[PDB]
Amino acid sequence: EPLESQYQVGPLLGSGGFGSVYSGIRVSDNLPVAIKHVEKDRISDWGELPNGTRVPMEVVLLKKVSSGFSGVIRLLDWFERPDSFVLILERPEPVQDLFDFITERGALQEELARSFFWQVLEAVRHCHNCGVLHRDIKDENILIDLNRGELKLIDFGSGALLKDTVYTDFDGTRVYSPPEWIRYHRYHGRSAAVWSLGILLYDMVCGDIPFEHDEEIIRGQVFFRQRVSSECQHLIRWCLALRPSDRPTFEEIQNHPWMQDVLLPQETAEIHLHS
Ligand SMILES: C[C@H]1CN(c2ccncc2NC(=O)c2ccc(F)c(-c3c(F)cccc3F)n2)C[C@@H](N)[C@@H]1O
Repeated sequence: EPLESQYQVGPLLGSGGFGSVYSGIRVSDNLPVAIKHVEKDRISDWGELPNGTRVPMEVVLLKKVSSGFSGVIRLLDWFERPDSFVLILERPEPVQDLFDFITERGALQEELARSFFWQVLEAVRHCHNCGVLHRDIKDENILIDLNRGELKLIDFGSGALLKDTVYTDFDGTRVYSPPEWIRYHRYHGRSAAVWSLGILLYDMVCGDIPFEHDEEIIRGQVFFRQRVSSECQHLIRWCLALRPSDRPTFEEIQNHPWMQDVLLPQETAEIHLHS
């Protein structure tokens, strides 16, 4: 029933502002897992389970979206400790985050970016449909199940319940944050998500993010350092509209002509990954 009984701990996979994440194995069936530790002091956002249990928001959010859809990393279990929480997540194998994948490969071919970006959109739509706002969409928070060509969202530790009124708090990644946050410390959920998705898509097809400093975010002028089709450039600049209400809805993104004829995930692994 206790934690270090149920799970054999492997090596540290990474650590940072989000806590420390370890490789692990469930002792019962040898299922691969990832084990995330977060100190209570560094959790600012605390939700409630139906049954009134105080927990990090992250646990609330992952329970809200943890089902059969494989586009979000599944929370398998969690534990409170006197000074920390521990989360057990599913772990694909082999696996690589999108940041490392892009660092290795450089700018992605458009066919590949289309497939990946499409899966990210399906995953984010599912979160929103379940009342969950991720608030830190970026290559480091997206993982690739290399054998299946399937992407998964991870790290809901900066997320929130989706609402229709203004957010005035933010602790996600600043270079993916929209100009209205930089200037006014205010944003609305969906349109801020769409801006981060513009940053991500640019990142995929150029191999780096378009803006580094506040003043570039605010100016919002996009320069393409690699050859990118006119239709892709158009979608990117739409997502990155300075006025939030000028940005496309998710439906508009998925109906964009650059988004048509997406590869299936398995086709994507065969053409682009196993190779
Ligand atoms: C090591 C990963 C940890 N990661 C996270 C940051 C904040 N919260 C959670 C995570 N990771 C996970 O929740 C998770 C769940 C299942 C996984 F399979 C992985 C994972 C892994 F187990 C190996 C390589 C990468 C992964 F994302 N991470 C950031 C990635 N930039 C890094 O890479």
